[PDB]
Amino acid sequence: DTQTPMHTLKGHYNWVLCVSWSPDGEVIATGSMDNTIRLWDPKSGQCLGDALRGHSKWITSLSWEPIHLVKPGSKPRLASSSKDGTIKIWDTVSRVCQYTMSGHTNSVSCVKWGGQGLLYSGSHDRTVRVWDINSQGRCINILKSHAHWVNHLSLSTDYALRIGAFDHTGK
Amino acid sequence: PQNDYIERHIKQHGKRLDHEERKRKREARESHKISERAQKLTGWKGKQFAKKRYAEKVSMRKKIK
Amino acid sequence: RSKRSKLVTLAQTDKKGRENKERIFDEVREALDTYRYVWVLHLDDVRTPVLQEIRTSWAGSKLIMGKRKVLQKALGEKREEEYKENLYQLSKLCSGVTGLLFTDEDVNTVKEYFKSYVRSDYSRPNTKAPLTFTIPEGIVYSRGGQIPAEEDVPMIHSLEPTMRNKFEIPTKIKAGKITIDSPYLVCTEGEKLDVRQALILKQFGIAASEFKVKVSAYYDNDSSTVESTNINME
Amino acid sequence: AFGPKAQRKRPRLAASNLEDLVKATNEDITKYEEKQVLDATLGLMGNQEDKENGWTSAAKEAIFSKGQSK
Amino acid sequence: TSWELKKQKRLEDKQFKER
Amino acid sequence: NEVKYLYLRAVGGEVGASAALAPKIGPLGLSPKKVGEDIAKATKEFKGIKVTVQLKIQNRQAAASVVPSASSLVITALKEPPRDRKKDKNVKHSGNIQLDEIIEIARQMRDKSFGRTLASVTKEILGTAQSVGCRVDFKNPHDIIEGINAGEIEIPEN
Amino acid sequence: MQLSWKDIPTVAPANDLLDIVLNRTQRKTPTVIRPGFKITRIRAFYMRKVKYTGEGFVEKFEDILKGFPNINDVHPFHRDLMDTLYEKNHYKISLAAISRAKSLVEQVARDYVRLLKFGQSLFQCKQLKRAALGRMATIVKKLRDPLAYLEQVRQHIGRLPSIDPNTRTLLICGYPNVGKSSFLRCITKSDVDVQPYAFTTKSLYVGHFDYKYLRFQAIDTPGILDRPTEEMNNIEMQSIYAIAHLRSCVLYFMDLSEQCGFTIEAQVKLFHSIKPLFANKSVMVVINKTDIIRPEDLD
Amino acid sequence: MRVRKRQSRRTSTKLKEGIKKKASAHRKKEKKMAKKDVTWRDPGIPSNFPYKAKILEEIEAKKMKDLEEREL
RNA sequence: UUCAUCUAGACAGCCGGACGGUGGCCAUGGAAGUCGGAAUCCGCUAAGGAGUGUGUAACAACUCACCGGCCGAAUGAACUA
RNA sequence: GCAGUCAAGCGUUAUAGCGACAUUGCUUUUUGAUUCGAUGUCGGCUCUUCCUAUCAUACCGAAGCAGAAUUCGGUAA
Ligand SMILES: Nc1nc2c(ncn2[C@@H]2O[C@H](COP(=O)(O)OP(=O)(O)O)[C@@H](O)[C@H]2O)c(=O)[nH]1
Ligand SMILES: [Mg+2]
Ligand SMILES: [Mg+2]
Repeated sequence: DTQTPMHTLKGHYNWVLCVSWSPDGEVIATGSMDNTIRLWDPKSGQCLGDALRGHSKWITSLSWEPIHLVKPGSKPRLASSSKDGTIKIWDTVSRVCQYTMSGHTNSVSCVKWGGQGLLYSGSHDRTVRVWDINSQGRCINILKSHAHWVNHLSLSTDYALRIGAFDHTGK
Repeated sequence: PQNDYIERHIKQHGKRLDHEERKRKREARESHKISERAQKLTGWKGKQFAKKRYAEKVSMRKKIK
Repeated sequence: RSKRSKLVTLAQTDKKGRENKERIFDEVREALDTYRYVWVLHLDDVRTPVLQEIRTSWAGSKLIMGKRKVLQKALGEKREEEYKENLYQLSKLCSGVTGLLFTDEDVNTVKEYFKSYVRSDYSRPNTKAPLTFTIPEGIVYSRGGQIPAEEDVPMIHSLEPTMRNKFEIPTKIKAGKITIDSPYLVCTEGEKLDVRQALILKQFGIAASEFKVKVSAYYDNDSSTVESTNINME
Repeated sequence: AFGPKAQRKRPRLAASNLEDLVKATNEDITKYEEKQVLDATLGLMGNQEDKENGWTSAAKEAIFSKGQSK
Repeated sequence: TSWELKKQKRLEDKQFKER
Repeated sequence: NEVKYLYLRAVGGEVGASAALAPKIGPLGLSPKKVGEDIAKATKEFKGIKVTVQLKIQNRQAAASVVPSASSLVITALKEPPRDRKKDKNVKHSGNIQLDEIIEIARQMRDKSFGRTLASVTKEILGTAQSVGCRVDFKNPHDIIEGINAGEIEIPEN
Repeated sequence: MQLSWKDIPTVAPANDLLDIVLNRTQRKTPTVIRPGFKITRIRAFYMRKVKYTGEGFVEKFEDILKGFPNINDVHPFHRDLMDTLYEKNHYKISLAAISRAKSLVEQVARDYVRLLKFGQSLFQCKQLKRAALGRMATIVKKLRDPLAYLEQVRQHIGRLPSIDPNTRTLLICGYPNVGKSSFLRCITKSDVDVQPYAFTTKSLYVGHFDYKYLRFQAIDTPGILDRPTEEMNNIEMQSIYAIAHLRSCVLYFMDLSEQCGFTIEAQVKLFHSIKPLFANKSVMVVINKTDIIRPEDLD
Repeated sequence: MRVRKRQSRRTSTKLKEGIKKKASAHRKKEKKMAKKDVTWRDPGIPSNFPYKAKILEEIEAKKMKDLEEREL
């Protein structure tokens, strides 16, 4: 509104490689170069306890669980890919790591949480892996048609999954 | 003969009876040979030999470092 | 110029200095205060699993190895240099590969354990041959007739230069198998073995000798005396 | 790709299955046979057959290279 | 004797160097 | 008769795991099918886990047992879902194990260990866990080792 | 068809090739030029240096390019075998790198001879000649990796067996340890190794024999595992391509004693799985090791 | 056994005079470059000298004496 | 010339030790320190690499990194002229 | 060649400046496809000898050198 800084988030020790606002708008997740993920309350500009540790290389992408799949009274979980070839799922209410998908042999370029309980991961191993969260995070599909790194992937419902329950009116 | 026939022949018949000792004595003689080459090669061959020796010494120092 | 050039290796383990000897010195001198009986053990040509089994059996005691000169300096070499009274006799009784067993256990228990402890060991050089060994005619196997050749595995072809040159056993390679034209006598029972024969027995894996920990003497803290035990000292 | 330090143990683009693989091999064999017939109607009937007889074509005359001078 | 003198010279050199 | 011992490494739960045992089974006259069946029966607890199988041979028999190992016990404690080689490759063993489970593995491995203390056996198990890459008490296994060195962690059986 | 490619000249690495060609120039061309000579003589001296060095590099590259087989023009069996062994993409890319280097070296030689036509002093002519030779050296040193790859490929491809795909062939296939190399040893004088462990044989082996005054070849293959082609490896792909391409009589070997480490059910399943491979070829199932167990006293 | 031509060591007058001129030019150029260029510009007691301790004691004593001699 | 090592033993040499979790994890038809990719930790030590090389289809075996016994007095490295 | 990078050294007590060996970018990008201004001296014949910086012949060394053939190199005119 005023084009002025409001808060500073100073928990990490290395470059903040990715940021992501929750689809419910309640928390900002920052994945950094120091192989950590932090969560921040935006209104207070504060850090929600400690960092999410466990990755051995830097964070490459953060994706949120859709609100329309999260049951009411619950907070969406955070999927995170990294250079070490793993996709880690974080339950933020308990601040724990539940699932660790590991099928990729090279750095994961991006991870996306779709609207049907699926996770799509693109990695430098020239493959796209489709995991099912309803089947304990098992890799349901391996899609191999590219001859090089898959740099990025996008879903048809990406805008809706990012926006959650809000609209252009902001209600 | 087909595929790795020399390797299979070494596996089946061995080598010459004096092979290991001959190789060992050649490797022992290599130091004297290097010094004789450095003091005996003349002209372009001597210059190239000295240049290669300097490059090898630099590479070995880098590997130790 | 004209000097030998040292071979250069790129490995992880670096040499130990005088600090390690000082640490061993201090450990021995502190165990001298801490424990009651110090036993001098002869453990020449001991294998590390055997030594570690001895250490495991003697839980609560302290076994210290090291250079014999370091151990004798820790105990005190002469009468004016002894760390405790009548310890120079124990210090001068140390010979060869010497270990120190500091303990508070009973003299009878130590004697019984070191009389009843024995393990199968390789036949070392300059010892007595425990058996007569003969490599049979034909294809040479890994055990060399110590087990039936139907169950045994043929000797690998890569060992034939070692057997022919280092072991001086007349061998041939036939279709990738080591062969001898005649049966070969390696050792005779009750005969002194040399480095070559001991190496042949070790290569075939025959271990019929016995390892026994020799005990020379011990020192008591309160009595300040040294008594010769003479265990396995025939 | 190849050599003492090679780490390629599987084909990069594996075929779908054995039926598609044998269909591809039959197609390749047929194309090779047709190509061999088409090229051997001319070349093996011409130049290569002369190599058995030890014959060589007459050397090209310099008068046909006039106009191509530096 | 001779080794004692060599050791003594070693000690003197070390003390001079540290001073 | 005589007791002949053979050892192998095999993924647990798979019948016909004695493909590499044919050069060893050959002179004895054992049945490869029976050996594989017995190995699969003995490896029921460990499914999809590379474990150490010991075979005892007396007269004309073949009995299979599992020799406990630090890596196999850590992977079993990791509680990973069962996997097939066709489905899942390049698995990262990055679960969480608790201090009590580590101490239990140390108790299982204490019988054949030279570690003079249960703390030493636990530290060996934690080094194996660091090798497999898992997590202990949501910490690094070497961090737990350093904590045991400092004295914050108490070993129960002294 | 050629069936053999042992007559490929040695491929020097980049630095060795540079040494060879540059020292050939320094030895085989005159080296003494004086600044007091005529400028035409000086220019001819350096032009000869540049042209001779370019010709040496082009001769070496042409020897490389003529020696190696054209992988897309050989028989499809040889094409598939060489693709499995050497990765056809890398093979063709390396040979194209050699061709591009040859063209660039020719361009450098022509350009700098044309430039040397206008040299005014010995210093300028020497600088131009050194520039031409240095650019040639840069082009050649860019080829360090394809030359190593091609030397390894040349050594490996000189030792491949000569398989005629249009002669009479007995193909031998099955699981590992079923007796394929033993049968080839029995029927031919090939020296294929016979050992009681899987995948002793990792490549195709050829033997020959005579039947009714007719020369027959026999191909012994590495064993195939009952897996799809998606997870099949190159060693098994050799056997797969052999069975797919060579029109022949296939002998599928079965060990009913299960000494090979594979069950009879697994062997039957493998046979039914590779059933589409041998269509419109002669097929026979040979049960080996009848001195241990027999089909008649089975279950 | 075919002996080659040996290089002559008889001095050429023209070569010697040319070397003189070349050396004078080199000296002038080195002096000029030393004046023009920019470049930023005690071994102690040898370890084998026997009375190192005596020399060190003497220099320390002189330093300590001169500490108070110049002050007062 | 400067650094180091040395009679609680210098440099060479011979002999012996060179261990245990453990065939660490992934990958591989097979890969046990030694085709590869990432960890490279703990114990027991006098010392011993999750290995310096040879070697095996994998093991085995030998080696050397380090340690010890015998020997008994000076030695090694890097620079300068 | 130009423009950089690294640093065994050199220099210094102002972590300036020189800098060997290596190395990157441009010229030159992937499937072995498909002639451009010599401004002043040149060629032959016969016949001799010299150099080696060796094409062949002699003897050697190395190389996936099985044999055959070939490549690289040494002494050698
Ligand atoms: N008893 C018996 N053993 C056989 C027979 N054929 C082969 N073998 C054994 O099977 C082992 C492996 O055979 P091999 O030739 O390597 O079969 P491959 O691996 O399929 O080529 C060898 O050690 C042979 O001794 C047979 O007819 N009878
Ligand atoms: Mg075979
Ligand atoms: Mg010459």
